[PDB]
Amino acid sequence: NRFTVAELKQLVARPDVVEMHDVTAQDPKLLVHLKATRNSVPVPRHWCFKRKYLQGKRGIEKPPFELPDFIKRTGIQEMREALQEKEEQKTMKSKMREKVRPKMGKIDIDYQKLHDAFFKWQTKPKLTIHGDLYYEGKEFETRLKKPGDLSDELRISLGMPVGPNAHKVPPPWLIAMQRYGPPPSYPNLKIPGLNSPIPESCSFGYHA
Amino acid sequence: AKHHPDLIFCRKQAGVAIGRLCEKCDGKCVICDSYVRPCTLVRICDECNYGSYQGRCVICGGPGVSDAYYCKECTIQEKDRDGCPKIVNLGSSKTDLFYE
Amino acid sequence: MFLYNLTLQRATGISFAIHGNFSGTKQQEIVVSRGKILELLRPDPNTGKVHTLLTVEVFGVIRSLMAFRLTGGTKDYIVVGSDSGRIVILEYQPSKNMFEKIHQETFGKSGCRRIVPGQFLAVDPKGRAVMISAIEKQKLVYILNRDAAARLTISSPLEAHKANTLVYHVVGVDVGFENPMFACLEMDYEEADNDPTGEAAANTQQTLTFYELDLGLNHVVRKYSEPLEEHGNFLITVPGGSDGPSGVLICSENYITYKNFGDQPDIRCPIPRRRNDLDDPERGMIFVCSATHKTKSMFFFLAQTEQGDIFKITLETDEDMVTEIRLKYFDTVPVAAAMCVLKTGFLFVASEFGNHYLYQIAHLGDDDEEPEFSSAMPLEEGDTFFFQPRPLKNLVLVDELDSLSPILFCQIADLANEDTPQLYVACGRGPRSSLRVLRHGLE
Amino acid sequence: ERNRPLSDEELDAMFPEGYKVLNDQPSGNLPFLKPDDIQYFDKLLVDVDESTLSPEEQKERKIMKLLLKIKNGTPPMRKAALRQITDKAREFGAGPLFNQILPLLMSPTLEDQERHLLVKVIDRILYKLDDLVRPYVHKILVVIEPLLIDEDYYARVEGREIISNLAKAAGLATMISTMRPDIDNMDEYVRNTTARAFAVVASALGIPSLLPFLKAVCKSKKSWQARHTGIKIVQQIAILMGCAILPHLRSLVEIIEHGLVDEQQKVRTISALAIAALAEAATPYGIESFDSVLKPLWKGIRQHRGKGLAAFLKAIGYLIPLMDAEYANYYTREVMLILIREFQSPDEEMKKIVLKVVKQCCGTDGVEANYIKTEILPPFFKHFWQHRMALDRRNYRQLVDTTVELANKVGAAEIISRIVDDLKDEAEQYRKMVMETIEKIMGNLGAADIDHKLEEQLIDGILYAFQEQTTEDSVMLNGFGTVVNALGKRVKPYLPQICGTVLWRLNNKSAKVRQQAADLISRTAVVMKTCQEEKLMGHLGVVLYEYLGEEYPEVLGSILGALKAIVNVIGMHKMTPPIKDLLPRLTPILKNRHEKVQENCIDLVGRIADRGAEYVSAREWMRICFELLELLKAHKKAIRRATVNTFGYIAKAIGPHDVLATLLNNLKVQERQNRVCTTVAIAIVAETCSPFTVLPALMNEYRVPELNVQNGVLKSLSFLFEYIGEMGKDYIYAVTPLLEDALMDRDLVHRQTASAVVQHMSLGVYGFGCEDSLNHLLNYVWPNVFETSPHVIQAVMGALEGLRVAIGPCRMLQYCLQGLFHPARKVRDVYWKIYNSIYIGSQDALIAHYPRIYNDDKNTYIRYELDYIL
Amino acid sequence: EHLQSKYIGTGHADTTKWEWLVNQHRDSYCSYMGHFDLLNYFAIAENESKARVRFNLMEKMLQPCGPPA
Amino acid sequence: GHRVIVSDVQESFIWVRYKRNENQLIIFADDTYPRWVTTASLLDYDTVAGADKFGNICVVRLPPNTNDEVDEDRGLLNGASQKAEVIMNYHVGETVLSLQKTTLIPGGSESLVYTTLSGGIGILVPFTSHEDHDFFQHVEMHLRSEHPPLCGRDHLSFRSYYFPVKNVIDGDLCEQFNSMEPNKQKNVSEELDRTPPEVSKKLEDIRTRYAF
Amino acid sequence: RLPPEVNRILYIRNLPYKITAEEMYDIFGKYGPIRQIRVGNTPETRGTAYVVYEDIFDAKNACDHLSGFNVCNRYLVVLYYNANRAFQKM
RNA sequence: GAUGUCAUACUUAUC
Repeated sequence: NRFTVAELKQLVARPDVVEMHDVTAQDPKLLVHLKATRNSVPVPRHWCFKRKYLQGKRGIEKPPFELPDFIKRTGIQEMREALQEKEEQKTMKSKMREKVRPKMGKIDIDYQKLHDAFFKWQTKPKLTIHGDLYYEGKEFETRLKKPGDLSDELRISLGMPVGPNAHKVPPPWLIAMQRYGPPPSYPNLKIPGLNSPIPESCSFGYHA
Repeated sequence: AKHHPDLIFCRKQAGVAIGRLCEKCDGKCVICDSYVRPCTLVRICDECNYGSYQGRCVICGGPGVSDAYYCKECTIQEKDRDGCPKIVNLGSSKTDLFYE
Repeated sequence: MFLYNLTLQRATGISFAIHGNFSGTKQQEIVVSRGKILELLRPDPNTGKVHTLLTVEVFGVIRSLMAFRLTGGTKDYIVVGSDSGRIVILEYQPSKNMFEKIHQETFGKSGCRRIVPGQFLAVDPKGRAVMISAIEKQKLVYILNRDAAARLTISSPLEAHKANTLVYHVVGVDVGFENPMFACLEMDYEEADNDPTGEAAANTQQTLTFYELDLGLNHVVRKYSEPLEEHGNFLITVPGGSDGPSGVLICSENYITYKNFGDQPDIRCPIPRRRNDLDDPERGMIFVCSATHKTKSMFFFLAQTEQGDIFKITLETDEDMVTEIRLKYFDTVPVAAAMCVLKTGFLFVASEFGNHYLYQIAHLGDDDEEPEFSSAMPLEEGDTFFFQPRPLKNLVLVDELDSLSPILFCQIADLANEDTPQLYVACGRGPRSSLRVLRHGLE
Repeated sequence: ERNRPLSDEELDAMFPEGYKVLNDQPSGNLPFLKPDDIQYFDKLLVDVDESTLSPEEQKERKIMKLLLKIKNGTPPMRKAALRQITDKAREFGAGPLFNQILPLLMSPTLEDQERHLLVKVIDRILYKLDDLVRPYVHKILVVIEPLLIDEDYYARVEGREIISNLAKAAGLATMISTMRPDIDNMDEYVRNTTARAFAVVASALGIPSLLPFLKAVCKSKKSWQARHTGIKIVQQIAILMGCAILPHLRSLVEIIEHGLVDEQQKVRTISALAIAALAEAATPYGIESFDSVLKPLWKGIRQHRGKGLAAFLKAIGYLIPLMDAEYANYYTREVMLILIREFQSPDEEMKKIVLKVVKQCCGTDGVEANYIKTEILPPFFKHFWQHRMALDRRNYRQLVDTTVELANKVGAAEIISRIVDDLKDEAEQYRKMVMETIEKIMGNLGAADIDHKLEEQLIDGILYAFQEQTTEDSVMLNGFGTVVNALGKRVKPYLPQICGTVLWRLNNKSAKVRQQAADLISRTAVVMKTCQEEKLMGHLGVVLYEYLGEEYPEVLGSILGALKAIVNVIGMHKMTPPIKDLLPRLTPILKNRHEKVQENCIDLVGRIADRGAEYVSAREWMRICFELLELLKAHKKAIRRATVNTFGYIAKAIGPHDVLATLLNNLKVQERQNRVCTTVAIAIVAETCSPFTVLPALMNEYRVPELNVQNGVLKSLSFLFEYIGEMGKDYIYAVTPLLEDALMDRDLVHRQTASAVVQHMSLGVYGFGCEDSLNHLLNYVWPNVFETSPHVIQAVMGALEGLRVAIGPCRMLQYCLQGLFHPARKVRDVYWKIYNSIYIGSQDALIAHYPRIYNDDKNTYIRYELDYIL
Repeated sequence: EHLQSKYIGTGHADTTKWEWLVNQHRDSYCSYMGHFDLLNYFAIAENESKARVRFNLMEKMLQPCGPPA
Repeated sequence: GHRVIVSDVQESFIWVRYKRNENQLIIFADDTYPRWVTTASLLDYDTVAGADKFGNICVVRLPPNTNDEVDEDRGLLNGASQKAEVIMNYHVGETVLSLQKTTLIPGGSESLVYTTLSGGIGILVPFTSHEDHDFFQHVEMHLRSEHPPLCGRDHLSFRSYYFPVKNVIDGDLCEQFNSMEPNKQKNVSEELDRTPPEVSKKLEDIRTRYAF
Repeated sequence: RLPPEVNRILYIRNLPYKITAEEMYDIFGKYGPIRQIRVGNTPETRGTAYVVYEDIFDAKNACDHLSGFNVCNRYLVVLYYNANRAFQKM
C-alpha cells in the first residue's frame, strides 16, 4: 500500500521536497504536489520533536531587551535607569512616606521630543519575507563572502592592510597565482598585477 | 464569552429583536467581551426573545438595562454575520457560588 | 506611492433590468444594474429616447434586483441582493433624487459564496413575502407588512433550508389573497456524490419544488415536489387569482413546460427553431428571458432564445385548467440579458454584449398571418416547427443607447492629428463587435 | 462546624501576641467522613495491600476514593479529583462509575452542595462516555427525575442540562425504550417526572423525532393514566419550547383535539392545560389550527362547572388574543358573565385562573371602558383586593399585572382613586403591592389623569409607606421616584413637606432609616432641578456634606450616592458644597473596604477628576493615584472599571508623567486582578493622552528582568493597541522588535501576549498598507500554533484570524499550504482547523488564491474556466 | 463535526483530496455565477450568451471532478 | 530595455534579464502573491502594473538591490531568489482588460487609464504631495462612515475582498460628497476644518488636472 | 448559604488609639452578641483589633456592616480573620 | 521523555 521513498521521488517531478515521513501518509502524490508548490510554506521542524520548541534555551544567556535608536535618543532610558537605581535604595519607611506626600516632577524631560522621535525620527525595522520561518536555532545561525574581496576581520587576522596600491595589498599567495596561473574554478576572476591593471582595479579582485 | 470555555451560543436565525444588556455587563461585547469601539448592534433570535425572555441580558440573563452591541474587531472580522450570540446553557459559571 | 482611482466613463453593460413605477406616478421607469452601478431611466413616450435620472454606485457586485409593489399601493420598492449577506429594500425618491434605503435585512456573511444568500431573489405578485435563495443549501423568506403610518416593515426571516440540494432558479407563483408560494428547480447531489460508479449522476435531473409559506403558523415548508424529464434552465410565473391560469412555466433546451400542480397536466411544447440554418449540429436552444406582459385583456410572454428570435407566447386555457400553450415567432432581436416590457407599447432590451435598444410595439399579438404553432398539435419526428427568419415588422426601433462592453483591448493614440488624444477600443462579442474611437469632445 | 462554640484556649491560640482582652482515618490524608456516609466508603478504612489480590473493581474503589476527595475534601483536592475522573473516564468505564454514583446521590442524608458536586461529576463524565451509558440510562434518569421538580432554579437548570446531555448521548431509541414502562406507573409524581424528562428529551432532540411516539402514546386507549401522562408531557413541551413548536403546532393540535371527550375529568383538564400552553406558547399563532378546539371547550365551559370549567376558561382566555377581532369580540361578550360569576369562588386556583384570564379578556377593542368600570371593576376590587392575595408571589404578581392591564384599558385615575386607600394599611406586603401597582400605573399610563384632589393623598400615602418600612426592599423608593418623575412640576407644594421628613429621618437610632432617607433623597434629586428649586438642593448638599459621619457603611454609601446625584443634577462649579472642600474630604473615604461605598467614592473621584480638575493644587491627585492601586482586587466588577477611568482622567489633567511611573511600579505585585487592572489603566491613560509619551516608557518595562512585569507591559501594549485601532499605524514600527523578541521567549504566557498584541495590531491597522509588519509577526507566530495549551492555541487562532483579515486570505492560504495532506495528524488537525477558519472568514477569496492541481487518471481537478484567456 | 454539517466545504483532519477539489470547484463555480465579470469573460471567450453559460455552470455543479474514489 | 516581463496566467509576472554576449534568459525576479493576471503595463523601469481576471489591479515593485547579474538551483521557495514586493493593490469590481500610462489631456500629468470588460473606464493618478493625499484619505474615511453604500457591503471590505488595499484612495467615495445632504456635507467639512465649496473645489481640481 | 472565607472572628485595622472598650463594644455589638474583643497594646500592633462573635451569621452581618465605618480621623478597615495572614510577623 | 502524590508560579478586564 505505502510505497517507498524511491518511487515517490521518481513519480514526482520535484524529488527534492520529498521526505522520509511523507511516504507513510494517506496521499503521497498530493503531499508531493503541495510541498513542491510555488507559494507554499513548509511545515516547522518542531512537529516531530519532544521539547515543544521552548525547552532548548534553558541555561543559555540572553539579553533582556534591545532598545532602538529612536527610543534611546529621547533620554528616557537613562532617566528610567536612574529612577530604578534611586528606588532600589529606599527602605519601607521611605516608600510609605512618599505615598502620602509625593514629590512631583520625576524626570520631566520634554513633551514634543517623543512625538518628534515617533513621527519625524521614525526608522523602519529589519523585516523579513513570509517564507522565512523561525526556529529554535535561527537566532544563533548567523553565518549565512565573495572571491576577490576580504573583510576587515580577515585582514586584521592575516595582517594585510587594504590599500589602493597593489604592491602589498594583495595577499602573498598571489606569487603562486603568478607562477602557476589563474585558478581553474573561476575563469572570470581578474586579479590586479596579473590580468588586471593595478591602479585601476584597486579592489584586489573582479568577477567579470 | 471568551472567559468560560464551556459557554455555547444559540447560533440560530437572528430576527429583528435587538439584544439587551444588564447593568453589570453594560457596554461589553457579546463575543470579544470588550467595551471599546462599538460598531454594530446584536440581533437576537425568535426563540431567545419570546414572552418573559424579552428585554433580558444575552450574556448574564437578568433584567436588561442598555442595548447590546458588538465591537469593531467583531464587525471587521465578520463575526456579527453569524447566528444569535445568546447564552442558553450555563455550565460551571455562576452556579457553584450561589450554593456556597 | 499613494494613488487615487477615479471613474472617467461609467459602466454601460447592464447585467440586470427591471421595470415599474418607482417614482409613484402613472408612467413607468426602468431600473438597470451593471454589477457595481445602479441606474434609473425614464422611458418617455413623447420622444422615444431614454434619459437617465439617477445613477448610484453600490460598491459591490449586485447579484439580483427585483421591483415589487405592495398590496394597495402605488410605489414599487426595489429589493436587491449582492455579494454581501444583506438584502436591501429601497425606494426611489423623486424629490431628493436619490435611492433611500428603506430596510436592510442581514442574513449571511459577505463574499460571493454558495452558502450566503443573495443569488436568487423572488417576490410575490401580491407583495406579501420575498424569498432569497443561495446556490445550494440556503434559503430564507421575509414577510413584508404595512404599518399604519404607511410604513413598509420587514419581519424575521424564516428557515427553509434543505441540505445537499442545489438551486438553479427560483420564482414566485401568483396567489390571490392566499399563502405565497415559491417554486424552485432543486437538484439533489447526495446520491450523485455518494456513488462512485458514475451512473448516479445521469439520473439526477432537477425537480420543481413549490413551498407555500404559511402565515398562520409563521413557517415555511415544502408543499409540493414534482420531478421533471428535462433539466430546467429558468422559470416564468403567470398572473392568476382573478386573471387566469396561475402557474410557473419552466424553460429548457428546446422545451417549454407548463407544470401547474393540483389538477392541470404538464403541457410540454418544443421551441420553434429556424428553417434551414446550419447553427445546431447536435445542440439545442434554451431561453434567456421571460418578459411577461398584460394589457388588462390577456397575458403574453416575450421569450428570447439563444439565437435572438423574440417569440410572443400566449396561453389559451380553460376557466380552471390549462388546455394548450401557443407560441409564434414575433420578431428578431439581439441577445439581451433582461428585457423590460413597459406600458403604452415599449420594450427595452439591454444587451450584455453591444448596444441597448428601446423599441415601440406597433403590432401586438400578430395573430393574423403568422403560422403559429400550439402544444396540442400532434407533431412527431423531433420538434417539427421550422420558423422562417424575417426582419423587424411588428416593432420599430426608437432609441439606441450606445455601450462599450465587452472591451477586451484599448489604446490611447493620437493618429487623428488632433490636440487632445483619442482612445481606440473594442466592443461587442461575435458579430456585434466593433472598433470604437472616442474623444473628449462633444457630438 | 462553622457555628460550633469554642473554648477560651482555642480563642487564645488563634491570636498573636500584643493584644489586650477588653481506626477512623481512612488510609492517612483522606478528609473526615460522615458517620452516616460510612456505607459507600466502607472499603477505604482498611489498607489496599495490592499483592495478587487486586481485581479491576478495586481500581473502581479508587474511583470511590477520588469521590472521597470530591464530596467533603479540599477544593484543590476536589479539582484534582475532578480532573483525574474526567481524564480517566474512558479507562475506568461507565459501569462501575454509575454503580458507585447511584447509591451516593440516592442517600437520604445528603446535602445541596454534595448533590451539586454529584451533578457536576455526572455532567463532566457525560462527554467522555458517549454511546456507552445506554444500559445506564434508566439509573441516571431515576436520579435526575426529582431534580427538575426542585425548588431551586439552578438545580432545575442543571437537571435539565443533564437530561439534555443524556438525550444527546443516548440517542432517540434508547430514551424512548427506557421511558416506555415509566408512563403507566402507579405513582403520579414519578409519572410527572417521566413526562417532564420526555418533554426535555423532545426539546433537546427535536419535535418530529418524538412526535409519532407521542401520537401513539396519546392515541392508545388502554388506561387514562397513559393519556394523562402524554397530555402532561405535551403541556411541558409546549411550556418549555415557546416558539420552537410553532411549525409543529398543527401536529400537536391534532393530537390534543382527541382529548377532553372521555369520562375522566383529569384527562380533560390535562388536555385543556395542554391547549392553553399551546395557545400561550405560539401567540399570536395557530389561528386556523385551533378552529376545531373551541367548539368542545365552549361546551365544557358552559355545560359544567369546576376545575375543568376553569381550565377551559383559561384556555379560552389564552386563545382569545390568538384569534381575529370579531372572534375575540364574540368570545368576550359571552365569557364576561362567567368571569363575574366565578369571582366569588372559594378556590384559590380558580381565582388565579380568573385573574389570569381577566388580563387577557380586556386587551383590545370590543370591551367598553364604561361597562368594565361599572360591572367588572367593583367585583374585581371587592373579590380580589384582599390580604391573602399578597402572601403568595404568584397570587400577587398576577394581581398586579391584572391591575396594570385594567389601568391601561379603562383608566389610571379610576384605579388610583381606589388603590390609594390601601397605602396606609397595617400590612407591609399589601402596601408594597399597592406601591408597585401605583408605580406601574405611573410608568405605563402616567399622572396626567390624576387631579389635584388625589395627588396630595397619593403623596401622603407614599410618604406613609416610605416612613413605615421594615424590610430592606427598594420597591418603595423606586415607586416614590416614579411618582415624582410622573408628577414633575406638580410636586411644587410638596418639596418642603418631603424635606422636613427626609431631614428628620436622618437623625435616628436605627441605621437603615438614614440609608432609606438618603436613597429617597437620591431618587428625588432630578425632580428639584426641573421644578426651579435651587435653594433646597443647596441645603440638601450642605446637609449631606456634614452627614458623612454615619457609622453604618450602607448609610454612608447611600449618602455618597445622594451627593453624587446632587453633583450630577447641579453644576460642578456652582455647588454650596464645593469641590475645594469635598475632594480632600473624600480622600480618607476612598480607603474603605466596602463594596458599594468604595465604588460610589471611586465614581465621585472620577466625576471630580473629569469635571472639577481645576479645583485642586496639583498635589492631592498624585496622592490619590497611589491610593487608586489599592482600590482594585475587589470581587465586585464595578470599582475596577471606574478606577482605570479615574487614573486616565488624572493623567489627562496632571500630565502623563507621574501616573505612568506609579502604574509601572505597581505592575510587580504577583497577585491576581492587580496586574491586568494597572495595565488597563495605563492603556486608558495612553488612549486619553498622547500615546507617544507613554511609548518609550512601555519599552522600558520590558527591559527589567522580570516575567510578570514584561507580561503586564505586553498586556498594556495590546490593550492600548486595541483601544487605538486605526491610530496604531504610526506605533507599529516601535512595537515590531518588541513583538519579535517577545515571541521568541521560552515562556508561553509572553508568547500568548505577543500573539494577542499582533492580533490587535492586525485588527486595528487593517487596510492601511502595513502588511510587512503583519507578515513579519505571522512568520514568528506560525511556529506558535503547535502549542498544547488551550489559551495559547486560542491566542494563535485569534492572531491567525487577525492576519487573515489584515494581510489577506491569500497569505493565510499560503501559510496553511502543504499542511492539509501532512502525515502527522497532530499538525494536520490544526491545519484543517485553520483552513476551516479561513474559509469561514472569507470563502469567496479562496477561489483566486487556490493552488493549481493537476488532473488525475479517473478525475479531473484542473480549472479550465480560469485558465483560458481571450 | 458540527462545523462541517453547518457550513459545507470546511473540511476535517480526515478529508481526502477529491472532496476538497470538488469543494474548490463548487466554490469557483459559485464565484463565477455570482460575479458578473467572470460570467462576462466566459461569455466573451465562447460564442454562447450569459444564460447558456449560467446553465452550463449550473449543470456542472453535480460532480464537477467526476466519480469519487 | 534589456529585460523581459513574462506575464504568466496563473502565478504572477516574472522578470528575466537578457545578456548581450551570451544568448541565455534566466529569470531572477518573481512574486509570491498569486494574482493570475491577464494584462500588464510598464510604468517605470522597476515596477510593473498588472490586472487580474477577478477584477483587481496591482503594481509589483522591484527591490532596491535588483541583482540582475545572475549566470547559469533551489531559490527561496521552489522559485527564484529575489522576491519582489507589492506597493499598490485595488479591487474595482470588473475585470480590467487594458491598462496604459499616458496623458489623456494636454497640460496635465501622467495617469494610468484602464478599460475593463463592463464598459467602465478608470483613471489612476499618483499623489503630488503628502498633505493632499492625507486630506483625500481623511475625506474617504469620513465618507465611508457618514455615507454607507446602498447595497449593504462595507466600503473597506469592497476593495479588500481578494487582495488587501495598500495606499489606494477610492475616488468614487470621495466624489459623492457633492451628491449628499447639505447637513452631512457641512458636518464632514467641519470635521476636516474646511468649506464644502472649498472641499468640492479640492475634489474637482485633481479630477480636472488628471483627466477631463 | 455562606462563603467559606467568612468566620466568627473579624480583624479591624487603622483603629483610633483613644477609643475605649465601651465604644468598641457598642460598635461591634450592634449586629449581634459579641463573644470577645481584643485590642492591640503594642507599638507594632497599634490600630488593630480582633472581635470574635458567638454566631457565624451575626459575625458575617457585622463584617458586612463594618468595612468603612465612620470613626475618628483614620481609615479603619474590617476584614475576615485568616490563620496565615495573622501570623505574618512571626 | 512518560507515569502517579505534594509544592510554587502564570493566563482568560471570570465572580
